[PDB]
Amino acid sequence: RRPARCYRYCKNKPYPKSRFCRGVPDAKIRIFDLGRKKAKVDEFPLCGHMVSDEYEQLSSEALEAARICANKYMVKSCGKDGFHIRVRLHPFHVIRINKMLSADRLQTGMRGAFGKPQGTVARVHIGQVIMSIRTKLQNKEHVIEALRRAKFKFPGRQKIHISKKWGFTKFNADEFEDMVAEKRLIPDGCGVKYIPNRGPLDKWRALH
Amino acid sequence: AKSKNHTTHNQSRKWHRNGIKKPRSQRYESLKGVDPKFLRNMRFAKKHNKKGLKKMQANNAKAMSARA
Amino acid sequence: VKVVKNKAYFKRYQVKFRRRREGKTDYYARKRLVIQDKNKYNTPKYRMIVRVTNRDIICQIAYARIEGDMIVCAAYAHELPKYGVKVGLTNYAAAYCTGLLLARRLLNRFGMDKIYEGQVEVTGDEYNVESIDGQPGAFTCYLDAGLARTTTGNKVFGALKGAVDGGLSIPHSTKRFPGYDSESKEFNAEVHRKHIMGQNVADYMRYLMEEDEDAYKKQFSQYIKNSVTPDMMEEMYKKAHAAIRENPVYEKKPKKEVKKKRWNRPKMSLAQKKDRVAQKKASFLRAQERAAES
Amino acid sequence: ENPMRELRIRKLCLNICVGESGDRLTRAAKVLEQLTGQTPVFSKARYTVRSFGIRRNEKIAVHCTVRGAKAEEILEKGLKVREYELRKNNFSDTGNFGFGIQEHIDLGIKYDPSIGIYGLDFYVVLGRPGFSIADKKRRTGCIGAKHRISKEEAMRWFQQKYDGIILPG
Amino acid sequence: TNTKGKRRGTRYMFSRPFRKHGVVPLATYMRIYKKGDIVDIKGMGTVQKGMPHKCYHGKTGRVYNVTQHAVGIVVNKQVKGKILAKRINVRIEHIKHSKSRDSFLKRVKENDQKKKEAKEKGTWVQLKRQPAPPREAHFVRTNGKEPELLEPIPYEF
RNA sequence: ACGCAGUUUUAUCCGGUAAAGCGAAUGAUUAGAGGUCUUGGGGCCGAAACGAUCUCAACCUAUUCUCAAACUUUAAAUGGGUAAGAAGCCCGGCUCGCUGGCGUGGAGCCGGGGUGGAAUGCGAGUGCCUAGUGGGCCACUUUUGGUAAGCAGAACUGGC
RNA sequence: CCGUGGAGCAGAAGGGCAAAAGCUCGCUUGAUCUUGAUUUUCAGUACGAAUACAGACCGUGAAAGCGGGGCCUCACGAUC
RNA sequence: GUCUACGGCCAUACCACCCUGAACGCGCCCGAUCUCGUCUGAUCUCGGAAGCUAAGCAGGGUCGGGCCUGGUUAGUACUUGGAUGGGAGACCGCCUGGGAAUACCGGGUGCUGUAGGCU
Ligand SMILES: [Mg+2]
Ligand SMILES: [Mg+2]
Ligand SMILES: [Mg+2]
Ligand SMILES: [Mg+2]
Ligand SMILES: [Mg+2]
Ligand SMILES: [Mg+2]
Ligand SMILES: [Mg+2]
Ligand SMILES: [Mg+2]
Ligand SMILES: [Mg+2]
Ligand SMILES: [Mg+2]
Ligand SMILES: [Mg+2]
Ligand SMILES: [Mg+2]
Ligand SMILES: [Mg+2]
Ligand SMILES: [Mg+2]
Ligand SMILES: [Mg+2]
Ligand SMILES: [Mg+2]
Ligand SMILES: [Mg+2]
Ligand SMILES: [Mg+2]
Ligand SMILES: [Mg+2]
Ligand SMILES: [Mg+2]
Repeated sequence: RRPARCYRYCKNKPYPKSRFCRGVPDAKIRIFDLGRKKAKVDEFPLCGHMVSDEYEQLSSEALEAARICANKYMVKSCGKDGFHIRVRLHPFHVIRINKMLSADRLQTGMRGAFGKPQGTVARVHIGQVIMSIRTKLQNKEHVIEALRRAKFKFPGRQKIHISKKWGFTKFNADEFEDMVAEKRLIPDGCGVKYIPNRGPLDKWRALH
Repeated sequence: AKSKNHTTHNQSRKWHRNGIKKPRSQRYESLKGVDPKFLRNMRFAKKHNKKGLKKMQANNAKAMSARA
Repeated sequence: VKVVKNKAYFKRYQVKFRRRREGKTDYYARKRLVIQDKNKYNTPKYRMIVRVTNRDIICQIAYARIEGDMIVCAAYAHELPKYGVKVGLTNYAAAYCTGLLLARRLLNRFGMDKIYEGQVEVTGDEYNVESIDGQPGAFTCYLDAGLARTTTGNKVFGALKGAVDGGLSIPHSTKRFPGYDSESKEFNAEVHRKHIMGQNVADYMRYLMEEDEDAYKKQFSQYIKNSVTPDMMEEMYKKAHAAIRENPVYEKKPKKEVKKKRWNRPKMSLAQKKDRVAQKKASFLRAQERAAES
Repeated sequence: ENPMRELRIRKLCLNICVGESGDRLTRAAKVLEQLTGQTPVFSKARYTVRSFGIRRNEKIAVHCTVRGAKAEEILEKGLKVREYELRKNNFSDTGNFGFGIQEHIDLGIKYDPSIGIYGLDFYVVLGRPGFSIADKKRRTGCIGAKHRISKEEAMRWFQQKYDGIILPG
Repeated sequence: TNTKGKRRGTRYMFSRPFRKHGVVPLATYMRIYKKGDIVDIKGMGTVQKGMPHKCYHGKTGRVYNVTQHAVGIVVNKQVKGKILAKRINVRIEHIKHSKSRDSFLKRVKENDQKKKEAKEKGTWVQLKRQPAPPREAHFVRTNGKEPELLEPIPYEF
């Protein structure tokens, strides 16, 4: 296991798992929701999300260790089914290794210069959200402390932001309680459906 | 003994040392490369222009000199 | 619950063509029929479009431009009562007759009347129109049978034979006229003249008058209810071809105007559409207010 | 009160799928010739089974399409064999129904012992005047919504004509 | 070492873009390609018989020879040495006109009409195409409403 | 006046990178919801029974998370080609064995008419003979392999 | 019945193709002879490949036209 | 105000459903003796015209799906040229110029040439 001191900020084109690679091992992370997966929208009002600052690459093993630390702090703080954490970031960039000493100068040189797939990292833009935790109104500081414990573990500099939106949807929490009741937004599981006015009349007849 | 393989560095400057030239001068364009049926038209048309153009063009020149 | 029928199919649907979705063109034969070779730059390629429809057939000669197809001349089957042939408007005789009318009308429009008589006496041979030196040459035209399958006996070839006997130089073969035997390669001209004059359907009228008069009164009703007898048909088409070749001038109709119309239902405006929507909203609110209580 | 929108027999399919080629398939074609008076047409590959021994391009089946009064007569003989008792799932969603018979000499044909005991698939489609649009070469247009034949229309046709029983079980 | 064969970089360039796959239109054929006509080159994917080369795509040439169902165009191609006038045989489907020469002929016709009017009425016309002039000392209007004060907004994430 | 430009302007085409998207095709990929066709595994009414019920598996519909140098609806900046006239525009007439309803079309030839036809800068075109050269390197920017290199290899420009 | 290419086009991929360049059927060798021009690599040399022509003899088609090998991108060779 | 035949633009003109069609025309329809090719006159051809606008077709409609166009996104992501600008790097800011797209919202849905016929 080579350190993250050598696999670093983006210097090559994205090389994903596809028909052309066919040699990547399995990634470290497999799941992405840890809290109440079947949580309704009105259950957990607010959310805090972890904003990046450096154009870096985050590894899947770092994502594993960070989601384990955040899950452990959430189940110590607010217990089971009192939070919902989602890792927004998904690993697709496959790094390459050029290993040697398979201890003398007599194995190869720089003859075969193309490498073998070692692991999977994820390219992170500036301002891209790493993780997002939705909880109650009184659990404002616990989300901050959990994302701080993830901040001590991710490399580089990144900040925290408690969102103006209502959880994972793209709609504002200030207009949410006013606008889900009258006309438009209907709860669909953990997501929210937005109806336009460009529908057939049978949808409006089935509603109201 | 590995050497440098291929480059186009320091090439546009050598191109513009002497001022890359348009052909820039073709009056009465060349005629080779054109349809042989069209050439069987045009050569017979030119030699009968050389033969039978005298009297009608002469009377037309006299008529336009009289009318202008 | 089963199929994933239409999600982005409408968004990635490439429409074929207006006339192809109507089912009137193919364009794989039109790209070769229409387009003139570029050594001429202006010379129109004259095409005799022969379209067979129910109750009428159409025979035209047209060419093409980039704006649209310019029609040089046209002829229809429904004017044959005005040109002599009262009944039988979609037969092989009407095809030959419409081709002869179209050829005589085109040569009358071009003024090539006295020369290029063509074939006056209908014989059914392979009469090919030749060009006369010192005179304007023959009219070079090419066929358009359209989407119809060109089997031997199709009356698009009868319209072709009418155009050729009228004097339109169209290159053609004799192995698709009716009367050409499939096994024996020899062509029969007497059968083709018989099929121009329409004596086989005269034999079928004799067959109906001998076998079963019930079908003879069921079909062929306009024939027997004005007048049709086979000797008068054999004289009637022979008089009709001469009556067309003596007067192809196509006297038209005046058609000034009749300023009376209410047929097409016009569109409705944006405000009218939105107020239909608003009345539907108000009526459903009235339904939810009234019928849920009552 | 219905202008010329009448359900009628469009065609009638006759199919015999023999598990081998040669003698039995040729005698099945001879049976279809004894029914119709017209020659059948054979079938072929796009599958090789290997479980009972048929191969590519072998004459697996014979079939024949009958139209008109002969189709109505063979339909009458088939419903006389079944004694007018179909089931609910015979009628397709497009308004077409098949039933099939065993013991093909029940139609009224003198059996020869050299031929063999076969059976024959009967499949009926329904038609209205105006179904030549989708089959003609020039303007292949759509059928329509109010004109197409449905499940309920087909089963009410079979209730009205021939006095059949549905047997919805 | 890039295997310099015919059309080794034409995954997109000789492709019909979107909602245009099918038969070719006939107005592409029904054009007037006479001699001396300044034309353009744009390769087609449907007709694989007369596409010029990947190097002549998007270029502009002059017609020297016209045949039955193609055309011959002279094109200035740049190579390592110097630009050269080269003789190409391209079919009709790959070629459209160039409207720049048509716009120049329209300008020449308008200048000839203005020169005829000048010779008629004795009026100088200034028919040269002057470029975009500097703005004259024009006059603004601020009646009714005061000029709206703009200030930069605070930073909110 | 003739003409030219590592340049700009006015018109006219060309592309498929940066970006963006995949509730749009192809390839991947996360999670929840609704519906009930199908088969498989449990529990219930009880001889058994698609006679009936609950859950799960797969399927469909509307969503939702994250991407793709060898994906793309869209699509920049930069850039490439062309035209900016006396070699051009119009009129009249001959020739053609090319073409052909046509003195139709197209080419060539002959005679005549009017030059003030975007900016800026510069005096241009052409022929012969020939040395040296064919080991390169560095830097801003765009990038390939490598963990990285004063590493190896490319593009423009500048320098040694 | 739905079915815009999700199949097929000899084979590695890319482009392209629906009364089609895909499948089936009927005739046929234009996969023939000959002289120039052009593109590709390029030094504007050659080879291989290809294009538009021209002149004969032809094949198919009702004619239009199409065809001098494979729908295109390679599948091949100087002096003596 | 329309249709028929041939079209040019190639979804503003396709797909699903519901209404309307008076006059020509377009068609569904009625039958195989000749021309015709099929297992079947289902398809293609032969002489029709007893009914019909049920269907195609032509118009209108769907707070319709798609398509085109216009705001929003957005002077944002990008990008030519510059600095002895910042930062350890990652990258970021500025001067000079050019300037994109999805969600979101709003509007439309055929225009025409030739030839011919009906009000
Ligand atoms: Mg070297
Ligand atoms: Mg054809
Ligand atoms: Mg590229
Ligand atoms: Mg990108
Ligand atoms: Mg020397
Ligand atoms: Mg040396
Ligand atoms: Mg180096
Ligand atoms: Mg070195
Ligand atoms: Mg120096
Ligand atoms: Mg279909
Ligand atoms: Mg392929
Ligand atoms: Mg030849
Ligand atoms: Mg028969
Ligand atoms: Mg026969
Ligand atoms: Mg019939
Ligand atoms: Mg109706
Ligand atoms: Mg109808
Ligand atoms: Mg409509
Ligand atoms: Mg819509
Ligand atoms: Mg910059």
